[PDB]
Amino acid sequence: INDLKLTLSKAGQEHLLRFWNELEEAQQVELYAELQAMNFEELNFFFQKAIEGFVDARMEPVPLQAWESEGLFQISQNKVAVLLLAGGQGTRLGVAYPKGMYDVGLPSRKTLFQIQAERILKLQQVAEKYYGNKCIIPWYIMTSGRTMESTKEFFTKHKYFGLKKENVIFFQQGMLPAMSFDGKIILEEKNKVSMAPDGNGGLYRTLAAQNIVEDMEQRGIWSIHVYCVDNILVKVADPRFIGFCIQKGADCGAKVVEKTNPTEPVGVVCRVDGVYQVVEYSEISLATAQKRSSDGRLLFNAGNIANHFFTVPFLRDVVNVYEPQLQHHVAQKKIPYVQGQLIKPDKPNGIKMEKFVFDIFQFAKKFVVYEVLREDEFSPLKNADSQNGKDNPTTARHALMSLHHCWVLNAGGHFIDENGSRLPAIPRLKDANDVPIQCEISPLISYAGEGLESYVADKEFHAPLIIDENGVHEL
Amino acid sequence: NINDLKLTLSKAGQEHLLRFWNELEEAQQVELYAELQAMNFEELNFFFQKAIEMEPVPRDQLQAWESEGLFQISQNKVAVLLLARLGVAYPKGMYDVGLPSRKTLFQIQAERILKLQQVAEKYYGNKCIIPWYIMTSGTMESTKEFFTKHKYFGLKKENVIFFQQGMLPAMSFDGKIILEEKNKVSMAPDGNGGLYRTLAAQNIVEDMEQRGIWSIHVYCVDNILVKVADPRFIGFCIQKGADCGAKVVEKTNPTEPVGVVCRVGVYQVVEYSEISLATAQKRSSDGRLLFNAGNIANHFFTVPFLRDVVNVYEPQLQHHVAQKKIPYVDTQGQLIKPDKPNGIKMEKFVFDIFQFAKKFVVYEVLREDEFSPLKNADSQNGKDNPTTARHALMSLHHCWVLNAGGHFIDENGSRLPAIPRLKDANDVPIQCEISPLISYAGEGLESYVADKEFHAPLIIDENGVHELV
Ligand SMILES: CC(=O)N[C@H]1[C@@H](OP(=O)(O)OP(=O)(O)OC[C@H]2O[C@@H](n3ccc(=O)[nH]c3=O)[C@H](O)[C@@H]2O)O[C@H](CO)[C@H](O)[C@H]1O
Ligand SMILES: CC(=O)N[C@H]1[C@@H](OP(=O)(O)OP(=O)(O)OC[C@H]2O[C@@H](n3ccc(=O)[nH]c3=O)[C@H](O)[C@@H]2O)O[C@H](CO)[C@H](O)[C@H]1O
Repeated sequence: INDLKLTLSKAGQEHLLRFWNELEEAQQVELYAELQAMNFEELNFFFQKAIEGFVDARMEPVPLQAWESEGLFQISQNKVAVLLLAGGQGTRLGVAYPKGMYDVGLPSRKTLFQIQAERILKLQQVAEKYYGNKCIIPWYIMTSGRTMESTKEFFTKHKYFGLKKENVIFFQQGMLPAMSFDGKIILEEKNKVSMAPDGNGGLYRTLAAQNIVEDMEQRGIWSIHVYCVDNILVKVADPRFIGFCIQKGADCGAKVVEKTNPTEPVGVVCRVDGVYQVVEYSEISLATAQKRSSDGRLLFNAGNIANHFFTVPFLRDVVNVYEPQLQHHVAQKKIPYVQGQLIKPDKPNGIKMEKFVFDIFQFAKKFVVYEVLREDEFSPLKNADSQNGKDNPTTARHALMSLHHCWVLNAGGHFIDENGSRLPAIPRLKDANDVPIQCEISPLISYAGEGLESYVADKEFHAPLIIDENGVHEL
Repeated sequence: NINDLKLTLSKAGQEHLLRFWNELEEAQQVELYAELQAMNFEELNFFFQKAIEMEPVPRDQLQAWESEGLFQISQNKVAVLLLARLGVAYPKGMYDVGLPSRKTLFQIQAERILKLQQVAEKYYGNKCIIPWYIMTSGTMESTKEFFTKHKYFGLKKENVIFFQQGMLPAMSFDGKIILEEKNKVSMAPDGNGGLYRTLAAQNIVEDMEQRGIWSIHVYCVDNILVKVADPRFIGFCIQKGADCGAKVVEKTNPTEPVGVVCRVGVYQVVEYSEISLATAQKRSSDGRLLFNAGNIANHFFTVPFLRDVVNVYEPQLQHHVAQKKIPYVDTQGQLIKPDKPNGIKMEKFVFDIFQFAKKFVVYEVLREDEFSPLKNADSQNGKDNPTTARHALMSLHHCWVLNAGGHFIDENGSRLPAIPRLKDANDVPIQCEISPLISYAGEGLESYVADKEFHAPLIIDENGVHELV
């Protein structure tokens, strides 16, 4: 401990040992492990530059077959990977397990992870169909908190959903200590430093420290599709988006949906002082949020759907060179703490340092924006049911089923009531007993509405209707 | 009831099984009746009619393999499956070879399992479990009794899974089922290859899947040196991506009774009793035996492979036959111990599944560290007996002490050679025994022995180091 004491004294963090004599050896060793693992010199520096750092006026608006084929070709060449921002405990949904494990009550009861996995396997199959060889889209999954072990167990239980273990790469995001307004690391307990994830922009520090870009390079990957786990409609490894970005020579790309409600909680892609960035929804004034352009659309209408494209060379530069130049954002927090007694604070007593995944768009030499349709591509799981009526399991399950219902109609199929009366595209729900059409199509059958003609063309179905690898089921 | 059974028996040419029915007490009749009704005589005849009717294996990372095996164990992804002449009627697991500790083979195995759980916890930081599947035969109740009395040697009841393999009737050379007693069919276990059928029948692979098991280490009960759930073997098999693996030692004596791993363009073991002397003696240009990969009855199976075995491969396994001297009751009602073999037992062999492996690997180990089987009673042929078994274990642990920096001394305090000369017929080899709870394979001995010296017998256990006096 005299080497540790010295390290702590040099950094001005020697209060971290103040309960040492009150701990049993079991507990002392876990503190020791925690402290020995930290870079106190670096942390003081991060704090100092974060505090030094501690918008609307400078914001300005953002003014196909070949794409899909290009994307499928890149997939077929083993040149595409995906990187999943898997998040931490699903505390915003009222659960401790990560969001990828959430079951929104689809007819199949499939989790978000399973749907995403089946989308990946599907594209591998489609590419093999068009270009003739077996191909691989590796799946890099960044977990946070300490959800990694349970995520691995979940995947193993499900046999990686038909993917191969060797092509799913789990890695866990680092944590930073909470700091007081004086820059002192806060003990949560006598034997425990208070620690927290450093935001999804902690991705970059984590890729660097764990040599993840080097694995992509070894595999020969060129394009990375970064996406958020919470969106049930997400077009994982979307070949149209990948082809778009490849043909534009993008180093970085972002998908957006049209924001139509001023107070929708989406970051807006815009230019600030000439450069591309996402301005977070909690940063803009209501005046900026509500500004309309002459067509009547919102001026800032490019809503960030957390779906990005990076080339591997750009990611390498971000990880090795750029992100280290960015200072952390300060967020004040109520941090539970221990002289002698365990206290829960009624007001913020400390700072969490964080970065966001979109903070490095500013470094892109060729940034591009790809607009998509909300109903086909963006239905996020953000909230518990009944919290605010939006972005919850009910809206998520209904968005997917609505989408699949539309696929069936567009492929020439029809839904009928119990008398064989064909239902409208938009049915009237008038009695307490009426429910929307329940339709669920596995990604193994259809990625984006293609390939349904043998299943549904010129046929009538009574919902609920499930289409999957075992056929067509009317429940 | 009886006139119907008789017709069933008559159709199968087995009606002699009722020979003594007119002399049996009522309760005796009920028991024989229940035995016979459960048998499928058509199938048995079919088994009997079929049953009665090579290329060499082309020949450091040890720590990396061990670490991977420990990681599998730490994730609860490893289980072991125990396959369970000495002149005793009780199962071999209960045999006491006369170690200083007097521990039975079962106890030594149990403590190896407990040890690895602890070692994997030390390595990776979480508590973990290695389920122990124990395949018995119709040994089952005695084995369970024994374990319960010893409180599972410190393991949890719920992680020791006893299951009973099938039995087959002994049959004459003419395919007639043999009566052991006037009201009892002579039954024997169907070979250690009976594992696969039993797995399918009792949904054991479902159980492995439910538990989250990925790798099974299958091993023979009789080897006092057996590295139960050996993390090196498991790790090797994991890194090679094998579905199936077999541990071997180098066979150097042509007539050693070990099966030999070979290719027959697929992997097999050819049992020692099926090889010609010519094949057994053949030597390659380096002077080693051409067929030198001796099967030590230690196998690796992935659970997906066992799933494929249960789903697809298990039905194609063949019965081996062996001529046996089967105790019987003659046509005069006399109990006879036959002067000449009088029938056959049909048996499957556990290694016959290797022909279905797509990624089969062989892992060579050192005999002195890993293989000292208990096959024979002490006087019978000078080999593979309680004496050799006990001395092999004590020699190993002696080597562990020296390798860890300790020394043995004589009664005057003088250092003994690694290989001392025996002085007279009353002299003894160094006696040393180290509990598996202290050391699984020679690790963790520094604090006990490094730069210390010991007068044998030396025991090291959870109560420390003991010079016996
Ligand atoms: C910083 C960020 O990403 N902002 C994006 C976000 O905002 P939004 O503020 O809604 O993001 P969340 O609140 O969904 O995510 C922030 C981070 O919080 C963590 N977390 C969140 C919920 C939870 O139950 N557990 C948990 O650990 C995750 O690490 C996650 O990556 O998604 C939207 C699209 O839907 C926006 O348009 C984006 O600008
Ligand atoms: C078929 C077999 O494995 N042969 C092996 C065997 O022969 P070996 O002829 O000496 O012995 P066995 O076939 O009896 O097999 C030994 C193991 O199988 C178990 N058992 C046996 C019969 C049964 O119906 N059920 C059952 O579980 C025994 O309890 C024991 O644990 O061990 C040697 C190594 O020492 C050989 O190199 C092997 O080729």
